[PDB]
Amino acid sequence: PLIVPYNLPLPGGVVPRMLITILGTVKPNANRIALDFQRGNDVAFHFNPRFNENNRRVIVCNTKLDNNWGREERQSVFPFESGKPFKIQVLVEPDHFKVAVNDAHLLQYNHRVKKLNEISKLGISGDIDLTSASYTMI
Ligand SMILES: COc1cccc(CO[C@H]2[C@@H](O)[C@@H](CO)O[C@@H](O[C@H]3[C@H](O)[C@@H](NC(=O)c4cccc(OC)c4)[C@H](NC(C)=O)O[C@@H]3CO)[C@@H]2O)c1
Repeated sequence: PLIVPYNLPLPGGVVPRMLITILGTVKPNANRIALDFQRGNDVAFHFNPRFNENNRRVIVCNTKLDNNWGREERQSVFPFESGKPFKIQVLVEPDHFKVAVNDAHLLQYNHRVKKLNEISKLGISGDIDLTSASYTMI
């Protein structure tokens, strides 16, 4: 019921206590998913599950500043499975984004972009059927 890629506006940016919830299902034979928290053309937080990087499943996280990718943060805990429904929750905390998948903590990503109130869009893309994308204050 949502079209991918999907853009979710984050009015006034993000702030600590904001909880973003994404519900969807991974397609069969998926190759990738991506969440991109944007500050204009900059990517404050890219969260990128990769289903076949050299026959390994990995989650890659990074920031893009002035069109340049920085230092990648990689996690080999990989909770996604092709064909299966998922829930991604991203909780903004003071020093990091905190990510849980299917109610299990996955990773944290330290704020590199510091102007949280300018991170005003979330792009959701990749090999998913997207069911809902929303936010609340915790
Ligand atoms: C595929 O469709 C897309 C649509 C829209 C946007 C994007 C963006 O993809 C980009 C984004 O995910 C970025 C995050 O760091 O990594 C880019 O890929 C990176 C490799 O991950 C990055 N790969 C690795 O470092 C690597 C590979 C295997 C194991 C390992 O362990 C440390 C590391 C590669 N680095 C080098 C030196 O080639 O440089 C590429 C270009 O910057 C993606 O092209 C892709």
